[PDB]
Amino acid sequence: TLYIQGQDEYYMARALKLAQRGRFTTHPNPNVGCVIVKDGEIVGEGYHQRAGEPHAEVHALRMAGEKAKGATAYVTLEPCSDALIAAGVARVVASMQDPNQVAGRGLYRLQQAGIDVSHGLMMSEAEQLNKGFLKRMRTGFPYIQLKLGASLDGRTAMASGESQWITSPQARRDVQLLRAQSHAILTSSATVLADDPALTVRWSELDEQTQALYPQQNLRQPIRIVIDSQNRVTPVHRIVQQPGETWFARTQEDSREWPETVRTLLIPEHKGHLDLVVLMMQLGKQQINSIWVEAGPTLAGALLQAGLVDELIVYIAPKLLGSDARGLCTLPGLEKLADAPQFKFKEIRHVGPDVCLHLVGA
Amino acid sequence: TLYIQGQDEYYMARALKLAQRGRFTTHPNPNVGCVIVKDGEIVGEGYHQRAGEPHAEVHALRMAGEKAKGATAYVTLEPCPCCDALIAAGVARVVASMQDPNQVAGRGLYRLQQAGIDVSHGLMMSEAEQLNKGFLKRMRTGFPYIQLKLGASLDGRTAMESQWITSPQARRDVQLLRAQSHAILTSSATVLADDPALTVRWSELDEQTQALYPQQNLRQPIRIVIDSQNRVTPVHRIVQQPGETWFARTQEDSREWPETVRTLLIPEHKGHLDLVVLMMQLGKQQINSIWVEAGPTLAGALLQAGLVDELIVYIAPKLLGSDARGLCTLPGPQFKFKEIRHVGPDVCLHLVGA
Ligand SMILES: O=P(O)(O)OC[C@H]1O[C@@H](O)[C@H](O)[C@@H]1O
Repeated sequence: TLYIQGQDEYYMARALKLAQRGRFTTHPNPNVGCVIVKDGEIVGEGYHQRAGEPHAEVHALRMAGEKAKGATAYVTLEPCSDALIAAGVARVVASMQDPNQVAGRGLYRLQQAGIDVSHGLMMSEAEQLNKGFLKRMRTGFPYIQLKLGASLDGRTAMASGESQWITSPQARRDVQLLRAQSHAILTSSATVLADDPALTVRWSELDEQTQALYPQQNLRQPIRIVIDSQNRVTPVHRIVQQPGETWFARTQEDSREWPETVRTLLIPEHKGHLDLVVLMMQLGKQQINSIWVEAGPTLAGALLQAGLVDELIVYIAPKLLGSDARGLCTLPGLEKLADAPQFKFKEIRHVGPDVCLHLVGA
Repeated sequence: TLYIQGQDEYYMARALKLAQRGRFTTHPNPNVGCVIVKDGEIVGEGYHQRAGEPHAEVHALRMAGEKAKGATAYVTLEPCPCCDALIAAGVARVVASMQDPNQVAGRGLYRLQQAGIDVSHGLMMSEAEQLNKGFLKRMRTGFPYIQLKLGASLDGRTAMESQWITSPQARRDVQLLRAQSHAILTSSATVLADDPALTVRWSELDEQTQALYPQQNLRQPIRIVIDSQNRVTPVHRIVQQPGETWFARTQEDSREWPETVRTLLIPEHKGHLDLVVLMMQLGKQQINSIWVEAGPTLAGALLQAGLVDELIVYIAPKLLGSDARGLCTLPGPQFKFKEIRHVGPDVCLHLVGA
């Protein structure tokens, strides 16, 4: 009665924890956790590491071997569309049913062979495990995190230079970790021209996330997405010569030679500007789960007005900035924002000498 | 010692908790708490309520009467005439959290030691220190402790005027912070534009309501308004509230004002009213702590003058473009974070000088 329903919450939670372990390497695939239990003991465990790699269930099955037969297989996301049939499990508990609403019902496919199925357990948590992916699936759009670095009174970088203010070493290290689980990193050409950044993940800037999993060589570099209407960023720029891909969102094709890692996407304009909504969506088709935006004032405002921001992370430095510095703060152009997907605070924490304010449209 | 030390820490903590109790009514006097222990048991407690009323030690001593003979007194501040009370009561051992801020007057402990009383100081001073930031700073430097408050949207645009765009619970919070500050400083422009009352409304408190501060004990913080030119009128709401209002003037106003209005004459400095001298003058006037409700211009002035001890920043989850822009001026003092906390849908970030 209560014994089975209370013991489920132990093992499901264990499956969620394992799923979390692939969050850095898993794109465009979702995070899935699997735990197989036989009268009181975990006979098999597994989670999804990479896109080419085996699924979580496959891993746990290989581990469990013949011990899989008896009882319960705790999963995070409905399987299939196989193994658990031949494996011989009775009972599989899936945390959530699967987004894609058409062909997304092969949960019953297991009960077809008399398995005691069941879903919905700790779904709240399993949803939060795959925000990006689940949003790309349900809606057309990737999940967007806008990062801002401002001073006490809004304002950034002391000058207009569309460069991003990187508030502290601690703030940089914090962002690295947030970058590392993001599918892609987005920026504007104006930032690349002003900062010449690498926008990669340096492994050495991660903590005990370093061990828990994500060993050195497994390091996955998020896709680098750059907006420039005009093709102002030059192939000599640091960003394109980093390991991994870097995709330019161009108003028209470039004429030059770019390293093999570079790709281009063609995006129509909208009122003299490259259309961000079409872009976002085109990145959708491209299987992009989640974007981390390192933006100047202009880009950040455009995203907010275009209603494309899911959550914004604000790093505040303990400075008040001089006469009239830039920053999204107190600057004309942004008219109908008070009247557009407004946000609410989720978390606030110290980051070295800075504070980080998490908000989300909710 | 180990038990005695832990035992001391308990009683001092209590004396600190008691001192806090009069933090709303105590100005310009410090908050002070006293616990008197007679082999194991608290035989007298007291704290300071009001400038006119008795000291914490006296209150406690009257509750202890005869029981004070034997042993220990835990005081929040070096005591004191108020030093003859303890000797007369016949206590062995007193423990003060910190010595007198004034380093001319520090020998209050020597006085008791002479009567053969076992003295000691230092215990939980960090906390005593925090209990009286302003009074302590006024004794130390010539100056009051300035708390600058700012209210803004995410994009720093000015979003805090009681139909505030910020929030209810934020107003409730601000009211609490006003209620325990000695004075509220503002500028004419704020007074002219908003016509505020700059008072504490007892109805906007909470369990502080009980904590102490009954309705009639309500002490209205001193209202201080800057106007070089004498723009504010006797008919503005600010001057008709219960309590005093003080105009920082550059030259004497000629009008008839209520008995509760004073004016302080302040010299100029490069064609503006010299803020530093104002602060000094208020210091001499015994103002412990100024809670600033100003607009951008004044906020920038105080900052550039190096006069801001801490700042309390309220942010609302709004973003703006509603020609209500601004927050700070700064025709060019830098901070470090202390506490950050939620206040309903808003956050409030406390920062201090360094
Ligand atoms: O009228 P009360 O509620 O005292 O205060 C009005 C407020 O509105 C503004 O003018 C000031 O910043 C002040 O804090």
